[PDB]
Amino acid sequence: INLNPVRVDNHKSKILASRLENDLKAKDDLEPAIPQGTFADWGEYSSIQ
Amino acid sequence: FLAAYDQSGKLTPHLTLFVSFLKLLETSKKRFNQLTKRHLDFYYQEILHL
Repeated sequence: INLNPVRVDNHKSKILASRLENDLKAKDDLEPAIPQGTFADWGEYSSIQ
Repeated sequence: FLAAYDQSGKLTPHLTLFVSFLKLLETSKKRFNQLTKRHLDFYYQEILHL
């Protein structure tokens, strides 16, 4: 049987181009989360009187 | 002084309250001094995730 060069090139291109997409996505998720609190003058005191 | 009157039944009432109060506060000291451990544990386990 005979093969056509344009069809092969298209398949090869798609297979490899999809690899580039993942290398690019990898550039954003580079760090873990840290739990965050609030702030409220923990030393406030009222007289027992 | 503190040893001499411990369980004697002989202090004047204004000192009796003051000293009883100071003894009750010992449980606060116990809780308060555990903060250094809680701080260390937090850093290694929740900040550094180890």
